[PDB]
Amino acid sequence: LSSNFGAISSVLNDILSRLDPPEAEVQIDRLITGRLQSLQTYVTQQLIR
Amino acid sequence: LSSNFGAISSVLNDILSRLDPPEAEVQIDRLITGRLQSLQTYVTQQLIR
Amino acid sequence: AYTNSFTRGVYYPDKVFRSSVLHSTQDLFLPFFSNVTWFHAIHVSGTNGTKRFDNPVLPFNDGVYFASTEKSNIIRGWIFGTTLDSKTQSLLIVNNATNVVIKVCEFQFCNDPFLGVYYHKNNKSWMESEFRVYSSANNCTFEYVSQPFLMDLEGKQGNFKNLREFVFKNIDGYFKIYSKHTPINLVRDLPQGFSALEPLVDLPIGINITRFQTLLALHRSYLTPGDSSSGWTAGAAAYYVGYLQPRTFLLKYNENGTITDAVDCALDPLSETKCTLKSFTVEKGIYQTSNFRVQPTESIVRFPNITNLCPFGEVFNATRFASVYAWNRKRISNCVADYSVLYNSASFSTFKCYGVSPTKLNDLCFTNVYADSFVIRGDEVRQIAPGQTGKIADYNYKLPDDFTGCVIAWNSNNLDSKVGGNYNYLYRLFRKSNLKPFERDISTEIYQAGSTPCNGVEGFNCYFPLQSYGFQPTNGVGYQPYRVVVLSFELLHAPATVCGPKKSTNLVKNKCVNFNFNGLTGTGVLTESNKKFLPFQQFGRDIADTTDAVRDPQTLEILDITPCSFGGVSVITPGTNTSNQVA
Amino acid sequence: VADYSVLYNSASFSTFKCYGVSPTKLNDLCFTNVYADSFVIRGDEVRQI
Amino acid sequence: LKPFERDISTEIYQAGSTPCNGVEGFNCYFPLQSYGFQPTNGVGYQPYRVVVLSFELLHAPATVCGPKKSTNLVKNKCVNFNFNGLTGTGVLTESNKKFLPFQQFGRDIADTTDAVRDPQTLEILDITPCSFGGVSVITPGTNTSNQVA
Amino acid sequence: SFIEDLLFNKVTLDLICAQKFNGLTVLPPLL
Ligand SMILES: *[C@@H]1O[C@H](CO)[C@@H](O[C@@H]2O[C@H](CO)[C@@H](O)[C@H](O)[C@H]2NC(C)=O)[C@H](O)[C@H]1NC(C)=O
Ligand SMILES: *[C@@H]1O[C@H](CO)[C@@H](O)[C@H](O)[C@H]1NC(C)=O
Ligand SMILES: *[C@@H]1O[C@H](CO)[C@@H](O)[C@H](O)[C@H]1NC(C)=O
Ligand SMILES: *[C@@H]1O[C@H](CO)[C@@H](O)[C@H](O)[C@H]1NC(C)=O
Ligand SMILES: *[C@@H]1O[C@H](CO)[C@@H](O)[C@H](O)[C@H]1NC(C)=O
Ligand SMILES: *[C@@H]1O[C@H](CO)[C@@H](O)[C@H](O)[C@H]1NC(C)=O
Ligand SMILES: *[C@@H]1O[C@H](CO)[C@@H](O)[C@H](O)[C@H]1NC(C)=O
Ligand SMILES: *[C@@H]1O[C@H](CO)[C@@H](O)[C@H](O)[C@H]1NC(C)=O
Ligand SMILES: *[C@@H]1O[C@H](CO)[C@@H](O)[C@H](O)[C@H]1NC(C)=O
Repeated sequence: LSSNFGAISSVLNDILSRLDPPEAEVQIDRLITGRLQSLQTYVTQQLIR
Repeated sequence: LSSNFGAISSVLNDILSRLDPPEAEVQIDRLITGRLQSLQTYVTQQLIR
Repeated sequence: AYTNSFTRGVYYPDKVFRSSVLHSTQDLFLPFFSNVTWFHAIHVSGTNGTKRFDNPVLPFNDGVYFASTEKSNIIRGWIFGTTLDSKTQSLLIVNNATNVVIKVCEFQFCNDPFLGVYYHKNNKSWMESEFRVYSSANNCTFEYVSQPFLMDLEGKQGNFKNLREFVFKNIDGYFKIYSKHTPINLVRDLPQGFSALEPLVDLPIGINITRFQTLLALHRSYLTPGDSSSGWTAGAAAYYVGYLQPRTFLLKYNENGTITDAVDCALDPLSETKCTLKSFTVEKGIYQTSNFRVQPTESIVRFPNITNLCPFGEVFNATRFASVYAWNRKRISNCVADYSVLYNSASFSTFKCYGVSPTKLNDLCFTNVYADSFVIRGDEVRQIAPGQTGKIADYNYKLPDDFTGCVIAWNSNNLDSKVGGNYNYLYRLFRKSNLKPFERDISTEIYQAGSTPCNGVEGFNCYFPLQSYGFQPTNGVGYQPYRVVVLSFELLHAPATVCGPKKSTNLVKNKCVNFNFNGLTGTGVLTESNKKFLPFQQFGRDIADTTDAVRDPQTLEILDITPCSFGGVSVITPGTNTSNQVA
Repeated sequence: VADYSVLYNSASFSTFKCYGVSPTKLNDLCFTNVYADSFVIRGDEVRQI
Repeated sequence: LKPFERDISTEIYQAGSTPCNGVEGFNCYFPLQSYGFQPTNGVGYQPYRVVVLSFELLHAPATVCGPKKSTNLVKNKCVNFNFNGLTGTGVLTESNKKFLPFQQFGRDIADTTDAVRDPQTLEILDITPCSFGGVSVITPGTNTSNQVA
Repeated sequence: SFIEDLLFNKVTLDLICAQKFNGLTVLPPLL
């Protein structure tokens, strides 16, 4: 959760407090795909273990 | 296949019928990376099972 | 005659060394063992046989392979062009000697696309006579004259030893000529000599090419009793033409670095197996390579019959456009909107949109269209945009972030800026809150700036919100009145009304076609649908968001869409060392 | 206090662009250090900064 | 038209589906309309002079570019060399296998250049990233000692 | 057998057409 993943911040409260929806959605999509990838990796590791 | 994945639509026939290649390629890239991620998740689950 | 291509059709797509790799390339190639049309320009040796002469017009597809078997440099050059007239440019190539002089200049000799190599008496031998058959004005652009001087014809009647392989492919206004030379042995057909074609010439030509022509040199010894052109009994050169196809080859390089072998990916099921497995060693067992996909036969287009022109003439140029603080809603309903005039009438300073693309506006259909026209400052033309926070234009006119539709802006200096002062154009300057995109605050109240009730009186910090535009007749660039109009193209799947007319092909059942229902570019068989469709919009969906049941706009028949026969091939093969037959 | 309403009331700028904060949320946000650089350039240089 | 094709031909236009062979009438207009320019017109109608350049970046022997220092070749020493934009860092050697008479560029499976040719001369070169391995700190616990291997 | 028949009836293994059209096929077992 402390990873930029390409976005200009790392917490979702400091993106919607800076940008507007039409331009903040791309940053949020970056953050969400990164976090979903990390969580899927964790789930796969848990399944194997 | 019923997931937007960030694109303005969810079917490949309603993106190429709206946009042009130089601007539709980014939407197609979003859709294809999303679908490839979903299919890889399915394949990993199938391998574990 | 017709023959088969054994080891022809391969060329380095992009030249890289590629030391011993099995690369997978996709470009314009020639499938192996396909029909290659033999043009045997042999001299007629009998009094009954026809004069074998081959300079016929050949249609030019997206790519063309050419082959010339040769022993005495008879075949010289090639010619292209859309129609070979004064209207369209025509390339040409001349190989009168070792020097390679070419042109692009349009010279019309449709009656005589020949070349002359006549037997000269002075030092009698096989010399070239007529390398100029051009009978028109040039009016051309490109030129190229390479002059390595070496006079050689060397007429002979022996076996055709040499062969030159060429590929003439054009794309994006560029012409690429790949070429290679090989000493062949067989005289009757193409021998089994494998090699690739190194690129030599790339030329920017910018001409639509659809036709093709060839040049032959026909003239013989003066001892022949008659016309050497009408009667000639020494020509034996032949050439082969192959219409290139979009393929996907697998090219196996070697340690040296040249393409030694290649395999198609659609020639044979075992060829596709090697294409998928990425090797030439296919062991025993079942393989799954691709799917049995049936291509659509035709292309149905379904747009409403009626051809009522939409009133777009009164939305662009009108007498008066209402001010920004109160803009009008022009609802265009149930008509045809031909955008060709909207393309012919091209005087727009700014044209932007984020939904559909202007390329596809012509071949697309809409269900609801609303036009909002008004006039703004010179610096405000960039401020009518979704998400663009307006310093003063957020009180006045905002665009939705999900907005889909195109905006048009142009200078109204000649119509809205006059010596009459034109102070009738007003706008809101400040308000206690910022408006939502498609809401207009036509109300005009007093502003209580400074936290004091200025009920009816305009004093300090009680200014009138509806301020007239500071226009001036023929002012500076940044202050001109720009007249704009936005279109809100409602793309929600509803019965499409406002769009241009295309051919309404008749309905066909049990035949999957590349049909198109108001942009629904689906390719599947059509059937009658048992389930009663909705009286509302003509669109249906399923779990996977691929349309299954629709309804035609012209006829209220419930159509059912289903992608046609799809399966999967499974090449059953033994070891390639044992055999090549598959199941 | 940097009241941007007057910076919104005084709207006479041909070009107003930025890549960080959005103008919609400039009002309801706080800044630490603000540095302004004022200067003059050509007519073809305005797009160049 | 397609991007790099110019239709220099000037024919008659059969608007309204009628053959206007040689005659300019209603819906038979001349396609080649001259620009409605005016000496010192408004901002939106001034003639703008433009020129576009097609920088063909395809890997072919580079000819048109500015002059940079031609440092002498050195063998068995990986350097931050730069061959017409090829910002590779590896040792350079002579190449045994015959290179193509065409472009000075080569590639491998991993899309990282392996064999090239010099611009100024015609000697074949083999590129290989220099000595690369991996450290593996063999250590006991911190409290027992600090020496590692 | 009698007991095998009681087993092949309490499992029982269009959605299948939807999966088939999207390329999600089901191969048949060798045995
Ligand atoms: C390039 O040239 C071909 C010539 O075949 C053009 O095809 C013409 O298309 C128009 C429009 O459908 C027809 O009316 C003509 O009859 C076609 N020509 C012939 C000889 O039949 C083609 O339009 C040109 N342009 C492009 C982009 O391909
Ligand atoms: C070539 O065309 C002939 C038609 O005469 C046809 O019989 C043949 O199958 C085609 N293909 C080959 C490889 O000959
Ligand atoms: C290159 O071709 C020559 C042909 O003389 C051959 O002997 C050699 O094995 C090939 N490969 C290499 C790496 O030299
Ligand atoms: C466009 O509208 C203006 C009204 O200001 C009118 O004078 C002009 O003739 C119109 N042009 C066309 C082509 O309708
Ligand atoms: C009243 O009519 C005027 C005159 O057309 C118009 O400008 C205004 O928008 C209308 N509505 C209000 C609330 O004034
Ligand atoms: C008009 O609509 C009917 C009903 O589907 C259709 O059969 C006919 O082809 C249409 N007319 C044209 C010219 O396509
Ligand atoms: C072909 O290869 C297979 C696999 O190694 C082997 O079992 C078989 O004997 C070979 N047959 C021949 C004729 O070499
Ligand atoms: C460039 O350098 C090469 C190698 O030293 C030399 O052969 C060639 O003549 C030079 N070209 C010049 C000096 O134009
Ligand atoms: C660290 O100290 C503990 C005693 O608390 C000892 O048992 C242990 O061996 C020490 N660590 C190592 C790596 O020896």
